[PDB]
Amino acid sequence: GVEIETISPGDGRTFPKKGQTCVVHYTGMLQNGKKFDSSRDRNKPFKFRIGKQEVIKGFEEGAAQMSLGQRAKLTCTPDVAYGATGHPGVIPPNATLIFDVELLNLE
Repeated sequence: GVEIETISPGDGRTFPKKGQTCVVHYTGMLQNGKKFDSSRDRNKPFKFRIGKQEVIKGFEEGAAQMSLGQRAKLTCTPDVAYGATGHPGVIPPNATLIFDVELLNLE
């Protein structure tokens, strides 16, 4: 369950493939909650690769459904990242996560 709301500018064709180290300007948000993690804060925009399950499933599936320049908006379901477990101190159990995802990638 990945719902994509793309802010219009981009190219619409440069999709992430397998093993491509790609760069995302993410900005996390909790439903009826504040921020918890942001690549804008560290200004190190999280050079991660596709296909190793490094990122969560709500963020991995939102990456391949975007293209270069595009600015989508994730609505991550709880049961893909932390719905039953929950992270201690950051993400509670059964949380619907929100991400300001822009795909300005490499490779």
